[PDB]
Amino acid sequence: QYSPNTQQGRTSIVHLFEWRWVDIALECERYLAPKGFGGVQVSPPNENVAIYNPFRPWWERYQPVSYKLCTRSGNEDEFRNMVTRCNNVGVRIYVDAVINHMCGNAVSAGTSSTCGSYFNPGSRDFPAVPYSGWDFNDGKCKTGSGDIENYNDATQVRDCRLTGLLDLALEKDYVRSKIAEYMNHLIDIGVAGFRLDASKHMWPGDIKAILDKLHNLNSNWFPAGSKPFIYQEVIDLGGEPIKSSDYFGNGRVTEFKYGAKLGTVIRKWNGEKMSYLKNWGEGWGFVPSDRALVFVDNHNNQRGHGAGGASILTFWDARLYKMAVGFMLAHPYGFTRVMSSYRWPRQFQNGNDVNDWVGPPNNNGVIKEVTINPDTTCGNDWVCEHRWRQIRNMVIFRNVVDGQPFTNWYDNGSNQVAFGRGNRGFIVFNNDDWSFSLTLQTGLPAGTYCDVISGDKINGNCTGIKIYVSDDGKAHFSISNSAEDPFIAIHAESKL
Ligand SMILES: OC[C@H]1O[C@H](O[C@H]2[C@H](O)[C@@H](O)[C@@H](O)O[C@@H]2CO)[C@H](O)[C@@H](O)[C@@H]1O
Ligand SMILES: [Ca+2]
Ligand SMILES: [Cl-]
Repeated sequence: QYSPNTQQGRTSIVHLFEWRWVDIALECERYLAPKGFGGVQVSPPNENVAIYNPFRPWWERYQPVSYKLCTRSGNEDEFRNMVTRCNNVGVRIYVDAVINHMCGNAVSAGTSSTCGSYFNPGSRDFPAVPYSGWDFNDGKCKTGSGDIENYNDATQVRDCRLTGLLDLALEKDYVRSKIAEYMNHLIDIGVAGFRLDASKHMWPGDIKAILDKLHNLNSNWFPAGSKPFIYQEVIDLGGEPIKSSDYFGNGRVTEFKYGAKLGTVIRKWNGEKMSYLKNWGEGWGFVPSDRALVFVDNHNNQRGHGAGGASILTFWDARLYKMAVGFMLAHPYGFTRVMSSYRWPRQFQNGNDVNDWVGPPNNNGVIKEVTINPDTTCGNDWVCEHRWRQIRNMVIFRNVVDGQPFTNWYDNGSNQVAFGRGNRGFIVFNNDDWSFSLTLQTGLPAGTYCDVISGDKINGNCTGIKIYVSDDGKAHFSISNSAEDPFIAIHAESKL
């Protein structure tokens, strides 16, 4: 459950948030495969509640109605088509599994679901599965509201309703079997792993029980005996009775302190500075690297919905964002997930975004197609950070120096730091309010390298900056604090 199941040489996965199956399938063939991306985390593929007030929010996909592969992203046949096409070109698919609960207990009964299945929250009736009042924790929860009220009580956090969401009785074998039946359907189709949503709200033991009933990955694409990659969404910042380590036996966990801390460091908040990143990783109290799934931002914190807070860096802060993602992809700590978002009308009212619910670009509910501009960018309001040259080239950088030790560290005691990865890559950052101009030891073989942040290497030429490494491995670097991108990265595959 700890290995991504990616093809050799691919070290990152990208979250194509709310994308349609047909668009992901094309992206796999025309872009992800040739650019070295390892896999794609997709939005929940199972039927959810269609919420019209507000109008089709992104979070409606976290309110299951059944396990039918029928959503705004497409139907079962399109889902199968995408997984097959992606696998065939070497890019894995990771499914967002919402198995801790069903929909809001106050949602009206009827057929307001992405696939028209009938449901009745009030009587706990989900005939499309089927589930009944017997399959929920209504009797198990002890709070007077039926919802979670105190997060210092590990018991209610697991047996009570998370913000009113009908909480499934995951201890019952019937329930575990229904969920496993859904998950095995996905595995046989070709998926390589799963993101387990709201894992902190499920007992680690119930999760194991469910994982016990799972098949091995599809033998047409994976080696015999391969287990699905598992990463659980556990929001664990400081002192809480529940800890991330409680889930190490099921697979990896999301390390939410990663982005929260990196964000305040890059922003230079509360006295933090880049020179402190010298012992980044476990040194900062993070979970062991072999159990970590890291990221700068996620879909549920880039819009204030969760762990991270105000330090969280997103595409809205493009300059600092690229630099944070650049640092993450260059540093050996954890397995990295890249975010891919859509733009929405941010509308702050007293420091809070009142439009944080807004769903993907659409036309009366129908998700808009991801268009590709002649300059390789995306249209129709899709940000496509994974297509930004600076992010894209850092994704390749991580593949190139994979397995190389963190070495040749340098810092000016403030926010000008550099470090290498064995003799395969080197990166330099300038986050101070003055220019950087110094000759550094790179640990790389002499030669001319193309800077992959400002440009690309093409048939024997660079389209951006060029770095000259001498016989002694030294190279001069000049970065203005006013530079578009105050960082430079070079690697073995960018050598001319
Ligand atoms: O009880 C239903 C619940 O739905 C929405 O909650 C969202 C939550 O805001 C998102 O962060 C994500 O976790 O999915 C949840 C389920 O859709 C509403 O925002 C919330 O007020 C409401 O009670
Ligand atoms: Ca629960
Ligand atoms: Cl996550």
